[PDB]
Amino acid sequence: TESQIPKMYEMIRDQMRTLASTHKIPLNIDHNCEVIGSIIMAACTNNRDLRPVDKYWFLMGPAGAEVMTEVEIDIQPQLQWAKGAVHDPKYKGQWYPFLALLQISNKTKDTILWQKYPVTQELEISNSLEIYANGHGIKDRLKNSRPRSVGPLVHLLHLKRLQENSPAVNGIRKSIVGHLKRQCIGETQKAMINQFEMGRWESLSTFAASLLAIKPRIENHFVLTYPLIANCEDFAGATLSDEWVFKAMEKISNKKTLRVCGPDEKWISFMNQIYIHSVFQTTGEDLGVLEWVFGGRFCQRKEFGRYCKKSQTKVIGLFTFQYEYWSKPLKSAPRSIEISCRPSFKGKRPSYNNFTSSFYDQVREECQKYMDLKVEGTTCFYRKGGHVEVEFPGSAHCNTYLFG
Amino acid sequence: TESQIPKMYEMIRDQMRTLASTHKIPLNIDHNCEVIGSIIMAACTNNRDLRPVDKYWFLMGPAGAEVMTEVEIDIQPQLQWAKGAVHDPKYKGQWYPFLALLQISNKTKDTILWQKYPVTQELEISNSLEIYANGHGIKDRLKNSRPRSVGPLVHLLHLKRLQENSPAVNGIRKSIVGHLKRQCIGETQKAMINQFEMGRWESLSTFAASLLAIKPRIENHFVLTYPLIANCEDFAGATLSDEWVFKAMEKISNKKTLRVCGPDEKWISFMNQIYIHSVFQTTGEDLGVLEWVFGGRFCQRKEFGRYCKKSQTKVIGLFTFQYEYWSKPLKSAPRSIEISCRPSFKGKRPSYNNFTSSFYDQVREECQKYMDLKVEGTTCFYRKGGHVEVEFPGSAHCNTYLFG
Repeated sequence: TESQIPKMYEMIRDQMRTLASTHKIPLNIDHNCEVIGSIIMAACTNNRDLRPVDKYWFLMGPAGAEVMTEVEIDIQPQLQWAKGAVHDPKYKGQWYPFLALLQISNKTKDTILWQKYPVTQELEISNSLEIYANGHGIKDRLKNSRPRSVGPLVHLLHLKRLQENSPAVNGIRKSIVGHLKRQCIGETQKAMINQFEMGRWESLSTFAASLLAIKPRIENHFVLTYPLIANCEDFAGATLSDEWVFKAMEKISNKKTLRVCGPDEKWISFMNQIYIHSVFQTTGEDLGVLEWVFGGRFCQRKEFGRYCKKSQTKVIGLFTFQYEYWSKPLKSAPRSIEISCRPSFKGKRPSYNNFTSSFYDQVREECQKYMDLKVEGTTCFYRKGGHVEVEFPGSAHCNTYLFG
Repeated sequence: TESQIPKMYEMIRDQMRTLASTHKIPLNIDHNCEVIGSIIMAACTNNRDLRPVDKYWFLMGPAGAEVMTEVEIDIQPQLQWAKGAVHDPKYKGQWYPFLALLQISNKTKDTILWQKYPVTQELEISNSLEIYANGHGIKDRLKNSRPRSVGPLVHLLHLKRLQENSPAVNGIRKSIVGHLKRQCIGETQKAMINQFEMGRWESLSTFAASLLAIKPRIENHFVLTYPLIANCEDFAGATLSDEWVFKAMEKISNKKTLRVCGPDEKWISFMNQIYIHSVFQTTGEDLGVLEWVFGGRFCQRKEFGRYCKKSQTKVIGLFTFQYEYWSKPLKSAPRSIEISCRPSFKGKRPSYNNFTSSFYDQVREECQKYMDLKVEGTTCFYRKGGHVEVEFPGSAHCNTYLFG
């Protein structure tokens, strides 16, 4: 799984710089990186969406003189390389699994900048559940290649979408139902997803309350973004289940060679937190968790007004990052629910005492059981510099999400 | 924006009196001024419509002996005068925005006397919402010059006209739709005007239904009428965002030189209120505020029969006006729109709980939002004699309208 990760990162950056440096697009602007990277992922999976030559919004200017303009770029050199990697045996079939993570993480910032809830509104549920709707708008081939990363609500939406709109549909339906079942580990949630496959959505609002109560398994992987990939010069130990990604971001952060673009200079801290939000998929993480782990307070979306248009994003400051702790990516669900004798032998023994003396209800019983659960994660958190097991004692910015 | 206002009123008035005084057309009758001004507006915007010499209805007679007749006039001295102001740099390109305001305000009297609902009927919606359809019949160049002043329905009708009428189609449509979005600040309405761009007029009645609850932003300005422009001898402090217009009108009213026309002498009060309705564009504004602001009851259209023909309209009395309050013209939208724990830590925390225990729905949801809030406005009213903020206490003639 992680064997092919080191080789993918190096050429992604190589193509990241090749497209940018061809038309004098500096890579120290996030918007230059995000837009070019958006062009980059366009060539990766949906090769026909992007034009071979097209004008995109870029920050053109030498030594901080970048101004908003549309610059035509030639993507054909990048198009040929990406298509040959689709079925290249050198990746052992991990190309589509690797590309699905990239599409979700990079489009996450766009969802962060423009707060929208497409899946939850389309699933007539609470809007606070779009965290469980991760992986929306991704390619269905990616959604089949890495379905575990794609949130159940997106699959539930695709389950709803599939019913709304062919033997190959089964491999789309049974898998999407399977990803819903694999992601949602709740005993009541698994069966109550199956009735969604039947076509009834009266418990869909129950799924709205269940998701808040029982947390489905959401597999995660630490993947960098285009501004960081173009600024990362080391990929020797590029894996997906250690502190290398955390160390890499600190190395990039210590370099301070990357700038961010926003409506105004107040967003420098907000979008510095966005990098931590996007890379580790911690957009919905508790703001104090990202505070203790990353040594800095995390702002809320409510602290800022409407995000400026992509046609007017202006450089506001240098990207900064710091971390004091970390953890392995969340493989299973963070919340898990995993005094007498029966002498089966006829011989006489002393006896000892260890004690002195509906469907929605079962969902609520499981829902209330997960209210009782207070510890999350799989094994533990790890301190910076290694995999030393560290368990959190308590914080101050608790109880608050980025969108909460 | 308001820098050139003092000079525009003087030069408009100078040729306003020049055209009337050339052929001995008295300026103390409303009908003479309005018809002369109807000739004045013709030379300013649509030069190719009015004849260089033509006969129009005026009141000919000395010292109250005026009688309806058609008087030929020579508009050519005003025709060449007006065309030179079209692209004169002295106005800084504000000639187009200024002429739109004059065209809308002075056509109000014709709409008040002749109650018509052209936009709503062509939009197949409730006829009681043509007041929302402000700025109908105005020049398209003016409509592209001050689209904010032109009501959304008129733009929506022009949007409907544009679909029921080419790169110029998109340019007009984007101006129409873009200023449709600016006028309607509603989050649901903004997306619900979007399908009107393509031509999905099924929610057009729902748009009328929405217009009942959500009240869009309409930019207004205080512009005098031709009977007042020709009778106003002071334009030194002529601006658009203070009490000067209210004070300038009162001096004209105190002069008691201008006379008004009507089918019979009962209309003296009705036509006096028309000046208030025409200048401040308060045709569909509540009588209670009008009674509170201006210290007098406002007669409705139902209290009088159909307006007699302009050929048989007779002078019915002297123009009068009085006011006690005012307000800065509506710039932003008149309507105003501006609980649980989500653990992610591994730490032991004091638990806090803040709770003890379809598209049309969203459209009705935002509709209900304006229903719930009991304030329609942001800052204040103002009293006569200055800009002292005087909050509106209430009135007995509330919920009663000129066409309501």
